[PDB]
Amino acid sequence: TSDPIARNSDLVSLFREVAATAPERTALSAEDDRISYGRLDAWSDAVARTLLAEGVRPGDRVALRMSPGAEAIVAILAILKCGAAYVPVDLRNPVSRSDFILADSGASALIGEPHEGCAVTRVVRTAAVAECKDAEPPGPGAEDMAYVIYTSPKGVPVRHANVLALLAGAPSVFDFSGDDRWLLFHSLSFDFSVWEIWGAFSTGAELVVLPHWAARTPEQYLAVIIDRGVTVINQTPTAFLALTEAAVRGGRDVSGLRYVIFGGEKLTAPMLRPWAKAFGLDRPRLVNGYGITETTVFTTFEEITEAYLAQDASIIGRALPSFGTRVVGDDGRDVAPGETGELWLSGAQLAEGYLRRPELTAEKFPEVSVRYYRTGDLVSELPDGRFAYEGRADLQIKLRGYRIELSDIETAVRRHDDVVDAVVTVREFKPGDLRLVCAYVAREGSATTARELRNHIKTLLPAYMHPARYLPLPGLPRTVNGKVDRAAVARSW
Ligand SMILES: Nc1ncnc2c1ncn2[C@@H]1O[C@H](COP(=O)(O)O)[C@@H](O)[C@H]1O
Repeated sequence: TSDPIARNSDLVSLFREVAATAPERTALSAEDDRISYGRLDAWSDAVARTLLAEGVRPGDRVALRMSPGAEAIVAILAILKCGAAYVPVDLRNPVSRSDFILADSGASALIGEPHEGCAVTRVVRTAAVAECKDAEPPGPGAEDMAYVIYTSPKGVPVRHANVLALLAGAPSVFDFSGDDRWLLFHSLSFDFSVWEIWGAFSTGAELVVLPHWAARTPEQYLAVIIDRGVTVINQTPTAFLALTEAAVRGGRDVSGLRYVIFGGEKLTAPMLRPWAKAFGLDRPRLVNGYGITETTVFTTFEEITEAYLAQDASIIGRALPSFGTRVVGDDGRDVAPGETGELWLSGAQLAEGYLRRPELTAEKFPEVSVRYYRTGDLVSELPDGRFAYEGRADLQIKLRGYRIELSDIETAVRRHDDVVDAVVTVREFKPGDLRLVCAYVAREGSATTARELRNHIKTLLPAYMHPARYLPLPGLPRTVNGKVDRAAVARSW
Protein backbone atom coordinates (compact mmCIF):
# COMPACT_ATOMS: atom_id res chain seq x y z
CA THR A 1 0.00 0.00 0.00
CA SER A 2 1.07 3.60 -0.68
CA ASP A 3 -0.87 4.91 2.32
CA PRO A 4 1.43 6.13 5.14
CA ILE A 5 -1.31 5.66 7.73
CA ALA A 6 -1.84 2.00 6.85
CA ARG A 7 1.86 1.32 6.44
CA ASN A 8 3.25 2.78 9.68
CA SER A 9 2.75 1.22 13.08
CA ASP A 10 3.71 4.12 15.36
CA LEU A 11 3.20 7.90 15.28
CA VAL A 12 6.88 8.78 15.05
CA SER A 13 7.45 6.65 11.92
CA LEU A 14 4.27 8.10 10.49
CA PHE A 15 5.37 11.70 11.12
CA ARG A 16 8.86 11.09 9.84
CA GLU A 17 7.54 9.59 6.59
CA VAL A 18 5.00 12.34 6.04
CA ALA A 19 7.72 14.96 6.64
CA ALA A 20 10.47 13.33 4.57
CA THR A 21 8.15 12.90 1.65
CA ALA A 22 7.37 16.61 1.27
CA PRO A 23 9.41 18.55 3.76
CA GLU A 24 8.78 22.00 2.40
CA ARG A 25 4.99 21.78 2.97
CA THR A 26 3.73 23.72 5.99
CA ALA A 27 3.13 21.65 9.13
CA LEU A 28 2.45 24.37 11.65
CA SER A 29 1.67 28.08 11.46
CA ALA A 30 1.48 30.75 14.14
CA GLU A 31 0.31 34.03 12.65
CA ASP A 32 2.54 34.52 9.61
CA ASP A 33 5.29 32.20 10.93
CA ARG A 34 5.13 29.05 8.81
CA ILE A 35 7.07 26.02 10.02
CA SER A 36 7.63 23.39 7.34
CA TYR A 37 7.45 19.62 8.05
CA GLY A 38 11.19 19.46 7.42
CA ARG A 39 11.86 22.24 9.89
CA LEU A 40 9.53 20.71 12.46
CA ASP A 41 11.15 17.31 12.05
CA ALA A 42 14.66 18.74 12.61
CA TRP A 43 13.53 21.00 15.46
CA SER A 44 11.80 18.17 17.33
CA ASP A 45 14.85 15.91 16.78
CA ALA A 46 16.99 18.63 18.43
CA VAL A 47 14.62 18.90 21.35
CA ALA A 48 14.62 15.11 21.64
CA ARG A 49 18.39 15.31 22.09
CA THR A 50 17.86 17.84 24.89
CA LEU A 51 15.45 15.42 26.57
CA LEU A 52 17.92 12.53 26.18
CA ALA A 53 20.44 14.64 28.12
CA GLU A 54 17.88 15.04 30.90
CA GLY A 55 17.78 11.23 31.09
CA VAL A 56 14.50 10.68 29.28
CA ARG A 57 14.39 7.12 27.98
CA PRO A 58 11.95 4.78 26.30
CA GLY A 59 8.93 4.07 28.47
CA ASP A 60 9.29 7.22 30.58
CA ARG A 61 6.40 9.57 31.16
CA VAL A 62 7.35 13.20 30.59
CA ALA A 63 5.02 15.91 31.90
CA LEU A 64 4.05 18.71 29.49
CA ARG A 65 2.76 22.04 30.80
CA MET A 66 2.33 24.47 27.93
CA SER A 67 -0.47 26.24 26.12
CA PRO A 68 -1.24 24.84 22.66
CA GLY A 69 1.33 26.54 20.44
CA ALA A 70 4.26 25.68 18.21
CA GLU A 71 6.63 24.87 21.08
CA ALA A 72 4.15 22.47 22.63
CA ILE A 73 3.80 20.51 19.39
CA VAL A 74 7.58 20.38 19.03
CA ALA A 75 7.72 19.10 22.65
CA ILE A 76 5.19 16.37 22.01
CA LEU A 77 7.07 15.13 18.97
CA ALA A 78 10.36 15.22 20.90
CA ILE A 79 8.86 13.22 23.77
CA LEU A 80 7.49 10.62 21.40
CA LYS A 81 10.78 10.43 19.43
CA CYS A 82 12.53 9.55 22.71
CA GLY A 83 10.22 6.54 23.01
CA ALA A 84 8.42 8.20 25.91
CA ALA A 85 4.78 9.23 26.54
CA TYR A 86 3.59 12.71 27.31
CA VAL A 87 1.46 13.61 30.33
CA PRO A 88 -0.29 16.91 29.72
CA VAL A 89 -0.86 19.19 32.72
CA ASP A 90 -3.95 21.37 32.23
CA LEU A 91 -2.88 24.98 32.86
CA ARG A 92 -6.11 25.52 34.78
CA ASN A 93 -5.69 22.52 37.12
CA PRO A 94 -5.87 23.29 40.82
CA VAL A 95 -2.34 22.87 42.21
CA SER A 96 -3.28 19.69 44.08
CA ARG A 97 -4.53 17.99 40.89
CA SER A 98 -1.30 18.75 39.03
CA ASP A 99 0.62 17.41 42.04
CA PHE A 100 -1.34 14.17 41.92
CA ILE A 101 -0.97 13.72 38.17
CA LEU A 102 2.79 14.18 38.37
CA ALA A 103 3.09 11.75 41.31
CA ASP A 104 0.70 9.16 39.92
CA SER A 105 2.22 9.13 36.43
CA GLY A 106 5.77 8.75 37.74
CA ALA A 107 6.74 11.60 35.44
CA SER A 108 10.50 11.93 35.46
CA ALA A 109 10.92 15.21 33.54
CA LEU A 110 8.67 18.11 32.53
CA ILE A 111 8.78 20.25 29.44
CA GLY A 112 7.30 23.76 29.56
CA GLU A 113 6.60 25.83 32.67
CA PRO A 114 6.24 24.08 36.04
CA HIS A 115 3.15 24.88 38.14
CA GLU A 116 3.76 26.67 41.45
CA GLY A 117 5.13 24.08 43.85
CA CYS A 118 5.84 21.51 41.17
CA ALA A 119 7.72 18.50 42.55
CA VAL A 120 9.41 17.61 39.25
CA THR A 121 12.90 19.07 39.10
CA ARG A 122 14.28 18.10 35.69
CA VAL A 123 12.72 20.76 33.44
CA VAL A 124 13.18 21.78 29.83
CA ARG A 125 11.63 25.26 29.76
CA THR A 126 9.65 26.57 26.82
CA ALA A 127 12.57 28.91 26.02
CA ALA A 128 14.94 26.00 25.60
CA VAL A 129 12.49 24.43 23.14
CA ALA A 130 12.42 27.67 21.16
CA GLU A 131 16.25 27.83 21.15
CA CYS A 132 16.45 24.60 19.14
CA LYS A 133 14.33 25.95 16.31
CA ASP A 134 16.77 26.32 13.48
CA ALA A 135 19.42 23.67 14.03
CA GLU A 136 20.24 20.78 11.60
CA PRO A 137 18.95 17.17 11.12
CA PRO A 138 15.59 4.02 19.45
CA GLY A 139 12.11 5.04 18.28
CA PRO A 140 8.80 3.81 19.72
CA GLY A 141 6.89 0.74 18.67
CA ALA A 142 3.16 0.14 18.25
CA GLU A 143 2.66 -1.13 21.78
CA ASP A 144 4.53 1.74 23.45
CA MET A 145 2.54 4.43 25.28
CA ALA A 146 2.12 7.75 23.43
CA TYR A 147 0.33 9.69 26.18
CA VAL A 148 -1.38 9.42 29.53
CA ILE A 149 -4.36 11.68 29.86
CA TYR A 150 -6.16 11.89 33.20
CA THR A 151 -9.92 11.68 33.45
CA SER A 152 -12.32 12.57 36.30
CA PRO A 153 -8.26 11.37 38.63
CA LYS A 154 -7.57 8.13 36.67
CA GLY A 155 -4.66 8.02 34.24
CA VAL A 156 -5.38 6.59 30.83
CA PRO A 157 -2.33 5.33 28.91
CA VAL A 158 -2.95 5.30 25.18
CA ARG A 159 -0.56 3.51 22.89
CA HIS A 160 0.76 4.35 19.50
CA ALA A 161 -1.30 1.54 18.01
CA ASN A 162 -4.49 2.92 19.61
CA VAL A 163 -3.96 6.29 17.91
CA LEU A 164 -3.09 4.69 14.59
CA ALA A 165 -6.31 2.75 14.76
CA LEU A 166 -8.26 5.97 15.21
CA LEU A 167 -6.40 7.59 12.34
CA ALA A 168 -7.06 4.59 10.07
CA GLY A 169 -10.73 4.73 10.92
CA ALA A 170 -11.27 8.45 10.27
CA PRO A 171 -11.38 8.14 6.45
CA SER A 172 -14.48 5.92 6.78
CA VAL A 173 -16.25 9.22 7.69
CA PHE A 174 -14.08 12.16 6.61
CA ASP A 175 -12.52 13.26 3.34
CA PHE A 176 -9.26 14.80 4.61
CA SER A 177 -6.19 15.63 2.50
CA GLY A 178 -2.88 17.47 2.88
CA ASP A 179 -4.50 20.68 1.62
CA ASP A 180 -6.65 20.99 4.73
CA ARG A 181 -5.77 23.42 7.48
CA TRP A 182 -6.75 22.32 10.97
CA LEU A 183 -7.17 24.76 13.87
CA LEU A 184 -5.21 23.72 17.00
CA PHE A 185 -7.40 24.98 19.76
CA HIS A 186 -7.96 22.62 22.66
CA SER A 187 -5.90 22.27 25.81
CA LEU A 188 -3.26 19.60 25.43
CA SER A 189 -4.86 17.95 28.46
CA PHE A 190 -7.98 17.12 26.43
CA ASP A 191 -7.82 14.29 23.92
CA PHE A 192 -9.58 16.49 21.37
CA SER A 193 -6.11 18.00 20.93
CA VAL A 194 -4.66 14.56 20.05
CA TRP A 195 -7.15 14.46 17.22
CA GLU A 196 -6.44 18.07 16.08
CA ILE A 197 -2.71 17.34 15.99
CA TRP A 198 -2.69 13.91 14.39
CA GLY A 199 -5.65 14.50 12.07
CA ALA A 200 -3.40 17.19 10.54
CA PHE A 201 -0.07 15.41 10.68
CA SER A 202 -1.30 11.99 9.57
CA THR A 203 -2.54 13.56 6.35
CA GLY A 204 0.35 16.02 5.77
CA ALA A 205 -1.95 18.98 6.44
CA GLU A 206 -1.26 22.28 8.22
CA LEU A 207 -1.99 22.81 11.89
CA VAL A 208 -2.93 26.48 12.46
CA VAL A 209 -2.20 27.73 15.99
CA LEU A 210 -4.83 30.06 17.45
CA PRO A 211 -2.89 33.16 18.51
CA HIS A 212 -3.06 34.28 22.13
CA TRP A 213 -4.69 37.54 21.13
CA ALA A 214 -7.59 35.55 19.64
CA ALA A 215 -8.14 33.32 22.66
CA ARG A 216 -11.10 35.13 24.19
CA THR A 217 -14.04 35.80 21.86
CA PRO A 218 -15.84 33.98 19.07
CA GLU A 219 -15.36 37.11 16.94
CA GLN A 220 -11.59 36.70 17.31
CA TYR A 221 -11.86 32.97 16.60
CA LEU A 222 -13.80 33.56 13.35
CA ALA A 223 -11.38 36.28 12.27
CA VAL A 224 -8.49 33.81 12.54
CA ILE A 225 -10.18 30.83 10.94
CA ILE A 226 -11.18 32.96 7.99
CA ASP A 227 -7.89 34.92 7.72
CA ARG A 228 -5.79 31.75 7.90
CA GLY A 229 -7.93 29.58 5.54
CA VAL A 230 -8.88 27.01 8.14
CA THR A 231 -10.87 24.10 6.74
CA VAL A 232 -11.32 21.85 9.80
CA ILE A 233 -12.44 22.96 13.24
CA ASN A 234 -13.31 20.89 16.29
CA GLN A 235 -15.67 22.32 18.88
CA THR A 236 -17.85 21.48 21.85
CA PRO A 237 -21.51 22.03 21.18
CA THR A 238 -21.25 24.84 23.75
CA ALA A 239 -18.53 26.68 21.81
CA PHE A 240 -20.54 26.20 18.60
CA LEU A 241 -23.44 28.23 20.03
CA ALA A 242 -21.14 31.20 20.57
CA LEU A 243 -19.51 30.71 17.14
CA THR A 244 -22.87 30.63 15.37
CA GLU A 245 -24.15 33.80 17.01
CA ALA A 246 -20.94 35.65 16.17
CA ALA A 247 -20.88 34.43 12.53
CA VAL A 248 -24.45 35.42 11.95
CA ARG A 249 -24.32 38.80 13.65
CA GLY A 250 -20.94 39.65 12.14
CA GLY A 251 -21.81 38.76 8.55
CA ARG A 252 -18.81 36.48 8.35
CA ASP A 253 -18.22 33.99 5.54
CA VAL A 254 -17.88 30.51 7.08
CA SER A 255 -18.00 28.66 3.78
CA GLY A 256 -14.23 28.18 3.61
CA LEU A 257 -14.72 25.56 6.32
CA ARG A 258 -15.02 21.97 5.13
CA TYR A 259 -15.85 20.34 8.46
CA VAL A 260 -17.03 21.36 11.91
CA ILE A 261 -16.57 18.35 14.22
CA PHE A 262 -18.40 18.33 17.55
CA GLY A 263 -17.33 16.39 20.60
CA GLY A 264 -17.57 16.16 24.35
CA GLU A 265 -21.25 17.03 25.05
CA LYS A 266 -24.72 15.91 24.06
CA LEU A 267 -25.67 17.61 20.76
CA THR A 268 -29.31 18.41 20.02
CA ALA A 269 -31.05 20.13 17.17
CA PRO A 270 -31.70 23.44 18.95
CA MET A 271 -27.89 23.90 18.98
CA LEU A 272 -27.75 23.35 15.20
CA ARG A 273 -30.81 24.92 13.63
CA PRO A 274 -29.56 28.53 13.68
CA TRP A 275 -26.31 27.67 11.86
CA ALA A 276 -28.17 25.50 9.35
CA LYS A 277 -30.61 28.35 8.74
CA ALA A 278 -27.84 30.80 7.85
CA PHE A 279 -25.29 28.49 6.24
CA GLY A 280 -26.83 25.14 5.37
CA LEU A 281 -25.27 21.72 6.03
CA ASP A 282 -22.85 21.32 3.12
CA ARG A 283 -20.13 23.94 3.44
CA PRO A 284 -19.07 23.11 6.06
CA ARG A 285 -20.37 19.66 6.78
CA LEU A 286 -21.18 19.28 10.47
CA VAL A 287 -20.40 15.97 12.17
CA ASN A 288 -21.21 14.94 15.73
CA GLY A 289 -18.48 12.78 17.25
CA TYR A 290 -18.91 10.70 20.39
CA GLY A 291 -15.91 9.22 22.15
CA ILE A 292 -13.99 8.69 25.35
CA THR A 293 -10.40 9.05 26.56
CA GLU A 294 -10.36 5.28 27.29
CA THR A 295 -11.21 4.41 23.66
CA THR A 296 -8.89 6.89 21.90
CA VAL A 297 -10.85 10.08 21.32
CA PHE A 298 -13.67 9.11 18.93
CA THR A 299 -15.91 6.04 18.71
CA THR A 300 -18.95 7.01 16.58
CA PHE A 301 -19.87 9.84 14.20
CA GLU A 302 -23.10 11.17 12.80
CA GLU A 303 -22.93 13.65 9.93
CA ILE A 304 -25.71 16.22 10.49
CA THR A 305 -28.59 16.03 7.99
CA GLU A 306 -32.00 17.64 7.57
CA ALA A 307 -33.41 14.57 9.34
CA TYR A 308 -31.25 15.37 12.38
CA LEU A 309 -32.69 18.88 12.51
CA ALA A 310 -36.24 17.51 12.41
CA GLN A 311 -35.99 15.30 15.52
CA ASP A 312 -35.60 16.22 19.21
CA ALA A 313 -33.12 13.66 20.54
CA SER A 314 -29.32 13.21 20.28
CA ILE A 315 -27.90 10.84 17.64
CA ILE A 316 -24.23 9.89 17.83
CA GLY A 317 -24.35 7.68 14.76
CA ARG A 318 -22.27 4.65 13.72
CA ALA A 319 -19.12 3.17 15.28
CA LEU A 320 -15.79 3.43 13.51
CA PRO A 321 -14.47 0.26 11.85
CA SER A 322 -12.22 -0.83 14.73
CA PHE A 323 -15.12 -1.26 17.10
CA GLY A 324 -17.36 -3.99 18.28
CA THR A 325 -20.31 -2.85 20.42
CA ARG A 326 -22.88 -4.12 22.94
CA VAL A 327 -25.78 -2.34 24.61
CA VAL A 328 -26.06 -4.00 27.97
CA GLY A 329 -28.73 -4.18 30.67
CA ASP A 330 -28.44 -4.36 34.45
CA ASP A 331 -28.57 -8.16 34.43
CA GLY A 332 -25.45 -7.94 32.23
CA ARG A 333 -27.28 -9.27 29.19
CA ASP A 334 -27.77 -7.50 25.84
CA VAL A 335 -30.89 -5.38 25.60
CA ALA A 336 -33.38 -5.90 22.78
CA PRO A 337 -32.74 -3.50 19.90
CA GLY A 338 -34.27 -0.12 20.68
CA GLU A 339 -34.04 -0.48 24.45
CA THR A 340 -31.67 1.72 26.44
CA GLY A 341 -28.61 0.06 27.96
CA GLU A 342 -24.92 0.73 28.74
CA LEU A 343 -22.62 0.97 25.74
CA TRP A 344 -19.74 -1.50 25.85
CA LEU A 345 -16.92 -1.16 23.34
CA SER A 346 -14.24 -3.53 21.98
CA GLY A 347 -11.35 -3.32 19.57
CA ALA A 348 -8.00 -1.77 18.68
CA GLN A 349 -8.85 1.68 20.11
CA LEU A 350 -9.29 0.45 23.64
CA ALA A 351 -6.68 1.61 26.09
CA GLU A 352 -4.88 -1.20 28.00
CA GLY A 353 -6.48 -0.18 31.30
CA TYR A 354 -5.91 2.59 33.84
CA LEU A 355 -2.50 3.44 35.29
CA ARG A 356 -1.86 1.56 38.56
CA ARG A 357 -5.56 0.89 39.28
CA PRO A 358 -5.95 -2.86 38.89
CA GLU A 359 -9.26 -2.82 40.79
CA LEU A 360 -10.90 -0.21 38.54
CA THR A 361 -9.45 -1.73 35.37
CA ALA A 362 -10.93 -5.16 36.02
CA GLU A 363 -14.32 -3.56 36.57
CA LYS A 364 -14.24 -1.14 33.62
CA PHE A 365 -12.51 -3.49 31.16
CA PRO A 366 -14.23 -6.92 31.54
CA GLU A 367 -13.70 -9.92 29.24
CA VAL A 368 -16.72 -11.69 27.74
CA SER A 369 -13.19 -14.22 24.55
CA VAL A 370 -13.50 -10.48 23.82
CA ARG A 371 -12.19 -7.61 25.97
CA TYR A 372 -14.64 -4.69 26.45
CA TYR A 373 -14.72 -1.25 27.98
CA ARG A 374 -17.84 -0.23 29.94
CA THR A 375 -18.45 3.32 28.88
CA GLY A 376 -20.72 4.37 31.71
CA ASP A 377 -22.93 5.85 28.95
CA LEU A 378 -26.54 4.92 28.23
CA VAL A 379 -27.47 4.65 24.55
CA SER A 380 -30.16 3.05 22.45
CA GLU A 381 -29.85 1.50 19.01
CA LEU A 382 -32.02 2.91 16.27
CA PRO A 383 -33.54 0.53 13.65
CA ASP A 384 -30.64 1.21 11.26
CA GLY A 385 -27.76 0.59 13.69
CA ARG A 386 -27.00 4.24 14.50
CA PHE A 387 -26.94 4.96 18.25
CA ALA A 388 -28.93 7.59 20.13
CA TYR A 389 -27.12 9.05 23.13
CA GLU A 390 -29.24 9.03 26.29
CA GLY A 391 -27.14 10.10 29.31
CA ARG A 392 -24.60 8.93 31.90
CA ALA A 393 -25.41 5.59 33.58
CA ASP A 394 -24.87 6.76 37.18
CA LEU A 395 -27.75 9.19 37.37
CA GLN A 396 -30.44 7.14 39.05
CA ILE A 397 -31.34 8.48 42.50
CA LYS A 398 -33.84 7.51 45.21
CA LEU A 399 -36.32 10.18 46.25
CA ARG A 400 -39.74 10.28 47.91
CA GLY A 401 -40.35 6.57 47.41
CA TYR A 402 -39.20 6.29 43.83
CA ARG A 403 -36.12 5.39 41.85
CA ILE A 404 -35.75 8.32 39.45
CA GLU A 405 -33.67 8.30 36.27
CA LEU A 406 -32.30 11.85 36.16
CA SER A 407 -30.92 11.24 32.68
CA ASP A 408 -34.44 10.62 31.42
CA ILE A 409 -35.64 13.92 32.89
CA GLU A 410 -32.67 15.77 31.31
CA THR A 411 -33.39 14.18 27.94
CA ALA A 412 -37.00 15.18 28.17
CA VAL A 413 -36.15 18.81 29.01
CA ARG A 414 -33.64 18.78 26.12
CA ARG A 415 -36.42 17.94 23.71
CA HIS A 416 -37.78 21.49 24.06
CA ASP A 417 -36.97 23.58 20.95
CA ASP A 418 -35.74 26.52 23.04
CA VAL A 419 -33.44 24.68 25.40
CA VAL A 420 -29.74 24.06 24.69
CA ASP A 421 -28.58 22.59 28.00
CA ALA A 422 -30.14 21.14 31.18
CA VAL A 423 -29.17 19.50 34.44
CA VAL A 424 -31.53 18.03 37.05
CA THR A 425 -30.53 17.94 40.75
CA VAL A 426 -32.26 17.61 44.10
CA ARG A 427 -32.60 20.49 46.52
CA GLU A 428 -34.17 21.14 49.93
CA PHE A 429 -37.24 23.38 49.88
CA LYS A 430 -38.24 23.32 53.56
CA PRO A 431 -36.60 21.19 56.33
CA GLY A 432 -37.49 17.63 55.28
CA ASP A 433 -38.82 18.49 51.82
CA LEU A 434 -36.36 17.65 49.00
CA ARG A 435 -37.48 17.98 45.41
CA LEU A 436 -36.18 17.70 41.87
CA VAL A 437 -35.10 20.99 40.28
CA CYS A 438 -33.76 21.82 36.85
CA ALA A 439 -31.19 24.42 35.77
CA TYR A 440 -31.23 25.00 32.02
CA VAL A 441 -29.87 27.23 29.30
CA ALA A 442 -32.13 28.98 26.81
CA ARG A 443 -31.38 29.06 23.08
CA GLU A 444 -30.13 32.51 22.18
CA GLY A 445 -33.02 34.74 21.26
CA SER A 446 -35.59 32.86 23.31
CA ALA A 447 -36.92 33.06 26.84
CA THR A 448 -39.04 30.25 28.28
CA THR A 449 -40.87 30.42 31.59
CA ALA A 450 -40.85 27.77 34.26
CA ARG A 451 -44.58 27.35 33.68
CA GLU A 452 -43.89 26.65 30.01
CA LEU A 453 -41.20 24.09 30.85
CA ARG A 454 -43.52 22.46 33.34
CA ASN A 455 -46.20 22.21 30.61
CA HIS A 456 -43.67 20.64 28.25
CA ILE A 457 -42.60 18.03 30.78
CA LYS A 458 -46.23 17.17 31.67
CA THR A 459 -46.68 15.71 28.17
CA LEU A 460 -43.58 13.49 28.42
CA LEU A 461 -43.09 12.15 31.93
CA PRO A 462 -45.07 10.92 34.94
CA ALA A 463 -45.46 13.42 37.78
CA TYR A 464 -42.86 11.88 40.09
CA MET A 465 -40.25 12.83 37.50
CA HIS A 466 -41.32 16.52 37.21
CA PRO A 467 -38.86 19.15 38.32
CA ALA A 468 -40.45 21.41 40.90
CA ARG A 469 -38.59 24.59 39.83
CA TYR A 470 -36.61 25.79 36.88
CA LEU A 471 -33.61 28.11 36.89
CA PRO A 472 -32.32 29.70 33.68
CA LEU A 473 -28.53 30.24 33.62
CA PRO A 474 -26.19 31.90 31.12
CA GLY A 475 -24.50 28.53 30.70
CA LEU A 476 -24.03 25.64 33.08
CA PRO A 477 -20.86 25.62 35.21
CA ARG A 478 -18.22 23.11 34.07
CA THR A 479 -15.57 20.96 35.85
CA VAL A 480 -11.91 20.61 34.85
CA ASN A 481 -12.66 17.94 32.25
CA GLY A 482 -15.47 20.18 30.94
CA LYS A 483 -18.32 18.14 32.44
CA VAL A 484 -21.26 19.78 34.20
CA ASP A 485 -20.38 20.71 37.76
CA ARG A 486 -23.44 19.32 39.63
CA ALA A 487 -22.06 20.73 42.86
CA ALA A 488 -21.62 24.19 41.31
CA VAL A 489 -25.18 23.96 39.99
CA ALA A 490 -26.38 23.27 43.54
CA ARG A 491 -24.59 26.39 44.67
CA SER A 492 -26.21 28.45 41.89
CA TRP A 493 -29.53 27.37 43.32
N1 LIG B 1 -21.08 13.39 21.03
C1 LIG B 1 -21.27 13.20 22.36
N2 LIG B 1 -22.54 13.14 22.86
C2 LIG B 1 -22.75 12.95 24.18
N3 LIG B 1 -21.81 12.78 25.10
C3 LIG B 1 -20.50 12.78 24.70
C4 LIG B 1 -20.16 12.98 23.30
N4 LIG B 1 -18.80 12.94 23.23
C5 LIG B 1 -18.34 12.74 24.50
N5 LIG B 1 -19.36 12.64 25.36
C6 LIG B 1 -19.31 12.39 26.81
O1 LIG B 1 -17.98 12.59 27.25
C7 LIG B 1 -17.46 11.34 27.80
C8 LIG B 1 -16.01 11.21 27.48
O2 LIG B 1 -15.27 12.16 28.21
P1 LIG B 1 -13.73 12.40 27.87
O3 LIG B 1 -13.12 11.04 28.19
O4 LIG B 1 -13.23 13.49 28.77
O5 LIG B 1 -13.59 12.58 26.37
C9 LIG B 1 -18.33 10.27 27.22
O6 LIG B 1 -18.31 9.08 27.99
C10 LIG B 1 -19.70 10.94 27.15
O7 LIG B 1 -20.33 10.93 28.42
